[PDB]
Amino acid sequence: VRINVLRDALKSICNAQRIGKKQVIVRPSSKVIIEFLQLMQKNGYISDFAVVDNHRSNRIVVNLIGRLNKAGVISPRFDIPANDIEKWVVNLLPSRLFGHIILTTSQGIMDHIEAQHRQIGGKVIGYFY
Amino acid sequence: PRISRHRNSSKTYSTPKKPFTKPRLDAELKLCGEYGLKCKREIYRARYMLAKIRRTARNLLTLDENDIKRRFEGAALLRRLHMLGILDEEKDQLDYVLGLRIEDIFKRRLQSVIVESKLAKSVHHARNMIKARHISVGGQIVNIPSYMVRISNTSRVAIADTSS
Amino acid sequence: TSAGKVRKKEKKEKPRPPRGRAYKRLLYNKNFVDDTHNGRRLGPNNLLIRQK
Amino acid sequence: EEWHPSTKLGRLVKAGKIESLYDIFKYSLPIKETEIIDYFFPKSELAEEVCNIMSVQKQTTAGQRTRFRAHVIVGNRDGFIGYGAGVSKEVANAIKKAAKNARLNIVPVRRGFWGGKLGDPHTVSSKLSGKCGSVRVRLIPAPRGAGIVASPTVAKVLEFAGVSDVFTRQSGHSRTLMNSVGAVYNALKSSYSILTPDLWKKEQLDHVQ
Amino acid sequence: MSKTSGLYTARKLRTVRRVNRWADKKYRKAHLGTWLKANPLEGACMARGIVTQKIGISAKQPNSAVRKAVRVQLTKNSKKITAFVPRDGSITYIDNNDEVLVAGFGRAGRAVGDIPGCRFKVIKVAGIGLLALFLRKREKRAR
RNA sequence: CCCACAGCCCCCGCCGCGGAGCCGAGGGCAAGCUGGUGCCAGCAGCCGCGGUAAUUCCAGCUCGGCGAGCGUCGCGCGGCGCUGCUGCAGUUGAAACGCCCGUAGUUGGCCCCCCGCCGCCACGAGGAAACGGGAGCGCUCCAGGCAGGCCCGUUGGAC
RNA sequence: CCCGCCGGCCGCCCAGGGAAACCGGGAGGCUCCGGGCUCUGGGGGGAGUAUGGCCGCAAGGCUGAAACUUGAAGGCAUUG
Ligand SMILES: [Mg+2]
Ligand SMILES: [Mg+2]
Ligand SMILES: [Mg+2]
Ligand SMILES: [Mg+2]
Ligand SMILES: [Mg+2]
Repeated sequence: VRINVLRDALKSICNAQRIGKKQVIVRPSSKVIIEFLQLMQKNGYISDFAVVDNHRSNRIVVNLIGRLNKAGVISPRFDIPANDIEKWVVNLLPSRLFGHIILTTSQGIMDHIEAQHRQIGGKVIGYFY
Repeated sequence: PRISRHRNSSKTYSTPKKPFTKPRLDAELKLCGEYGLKCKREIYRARYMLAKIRRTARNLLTLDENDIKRRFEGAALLRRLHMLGILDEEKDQLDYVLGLRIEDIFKRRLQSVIVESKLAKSVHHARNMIKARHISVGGQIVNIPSYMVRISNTSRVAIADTSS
Repeated sequence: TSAGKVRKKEKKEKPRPPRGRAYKRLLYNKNFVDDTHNGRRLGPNNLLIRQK
Repeated sequence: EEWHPSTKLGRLVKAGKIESLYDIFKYSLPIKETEIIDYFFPKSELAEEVCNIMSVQKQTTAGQRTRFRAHVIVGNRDGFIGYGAGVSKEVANAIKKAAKNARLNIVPVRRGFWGGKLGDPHTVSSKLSGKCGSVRVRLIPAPRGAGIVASPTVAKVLEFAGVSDVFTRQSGHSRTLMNSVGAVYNALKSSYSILTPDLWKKEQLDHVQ
Repeated sequence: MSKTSGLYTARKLRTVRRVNRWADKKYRKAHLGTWLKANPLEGACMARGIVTQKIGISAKQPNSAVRKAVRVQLTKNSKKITAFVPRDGSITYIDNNDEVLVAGFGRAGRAVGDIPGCRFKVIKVAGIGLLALFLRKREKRAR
């Protein structure tokens, strides 16, 4: 059965971008998907997207512009301490200069840079670069 | 029990993981001849100290600039390095430390400082003179070749008054 | 059938070398200053022939 | 006698019309003449090394037919590296063929920083991976002063490429030298084909070259 | 996936590893206990025994040689082993009914070289190292 | 001088013992010349050598490594992504139960703007040191120790 | 008749993957290595043997070692 909606969305996005497509459709919508996409948009990877209402299982449309090279999720939400972020950054990211790691906190969904700025920790959602 | 049980102790050097390596042997012999080292334990000691400094610098650099621990530890480390003359005075950033190298450690040895002062003909001559106790630092006789001189004592190194 | 069937020249007397740091001096000079054509090796026949 | 060009690119090189190799690399032009590179390296700045020499036999009606296979790498220690192979009945001719092939194929190598930016790049731009046969290689940027943490064979390639700090990992049957060297070569080749946010700048195409 | 990966699955992973790490020959040989009860030296560097027979053993097929060895009985176990004295002409220094010290070969408990079914080495006889007797550093005029 | 008494270190005078071994030289693995023996004697962690040049045995010459230390045996960590959470494998190399139902167990789509509870993150209190980390101090250096300077944070032993 | 949709059974195949043979309605999207659950394996022999237990009229099935021994055994492919 379906479980991780975000994983399916990200796999579809990467698949489409691989063959240089321009638009994608991901079937189930969710708040977490929306925040993930908003962060991606603010960082400049996926431009604009739209949410289509149908009362059940809202669909989404996203517009691509290359740029993105990889995206993923970490299924079991591990609890990163505030001072334990560097190890995950080194393990997961190609370099310590341009990748982004997403965390969910009591202060909301933000990036690892922002969490380091506020010296707080939380749970990990995913990554993109 | 005896109080001698609470005395601490530790090693001071490391041996390479792959011993028979031609370029390493060549470089080590080259350095030994240049600075007239006795055996290869001195190079291992220098490498150990360099590794300690580099690890401290790495750990500090991983943190944010405005971290209180970072400021404290970096200030202490820079002060020690400057006082010892290993790092140039004009450098006051933690990044510069990672570029340091064992030759900088060697250049602050007593043999080296008395050779660059034209007080000895050669490193070997410097060692022979040091053993015979013809040299002094700040009016005190020092007979340890590996003794390291601080910058403030560089101009205070001279020949022993009582030596013949 | 007898073990030790396989088991005489005298030892040549030559001056002892300078031990300690001095040994490092001559090794440095042996292969960084003093000469050791046809590239170079460590004690092949040709090199030993010249010294003899 | 004298180098007579056999290609349009070769004739252009004979003339002083094109001045840098990076111009050729920017348009992905194949290189077929060994003179097209030595012209840009007149002082023989390119190094040379024979990585391995192996003998290969072919069974026949009367005994075996032996032959030699050689692998050669070349670099100037400034973002250039090449790799080639050659097979011949004689060792010397195989070495010559391998050197020629290595000279022919060459790639630029991108270099970057670990954290603090201090003048000259000292390590790879980011993480790179390669694959040849069963062998896999990972190249991870390292801090300044960390040296080259790698096996003797891979270290020589990284030196000839002009790198100073790097962490490496190998997987598979790494005792097969050619596949290891090929994996590292492919990883280095991939470097200038990875997009980064610094290169997002949109530039208009130009009618030059 | 193939492996369980849920957030509340530590017990299953621990049990899986506990069961499956018994399949390694080395781990079994070390942590099972049979080898210790079967090894005549009971996890000791070397043992002391009495030689009772001097014998020669042929080598394997691709080699051709008769190796010199002795039969020993360990004082603290009373069991029997075969120990081999390697150094040339060192059999003549070993005499029947003599006190010996016997150690192991390089490999823990496997045969070494072309010598079949031999796992022990003679190092001291009558209190003097065999390596020292072979170099003439000392003499066995006490026996 | 020190010491409960004596040594020892250190200081002052007269005479003044300058001594390097252990392993190896086919590969892994840095380092080659005569004489013997002849698949015998022996070497060899593995590959292998020895049936008339033995580059591998036994000797001499020479050479290399570490060095007042060197080598051998057993155990533990590493090597090992060959126990795999990070991070193995499962067509053919070792390995998907003959198939279905099914309880414990594990895992479970989307949605409510704020209330309570559990986990979670951060901070804090409270609770032995020694060890470890670490600030400062020239036991002649060092392994160490918490000292110490005169015109000392209330000199210090912070955390 | 031809133009589609759902479901099923098949063939060839670009990318990609792989030690390769080949797969491609995945053996793809994975060292750039994290969707969920279950089972099995850890060099070759000894050995699916011994000894216990359960089931079965029996033949036998499920479960299942150690000592000891050994330096290769195996896979896909190339030339003869
Ligand atoms: Mg395996
Ligand atoms: Mg089969
Ligand atoms: Mg099988
Ligand atoms: Mg995996
Ligand atoms: Mg087995």
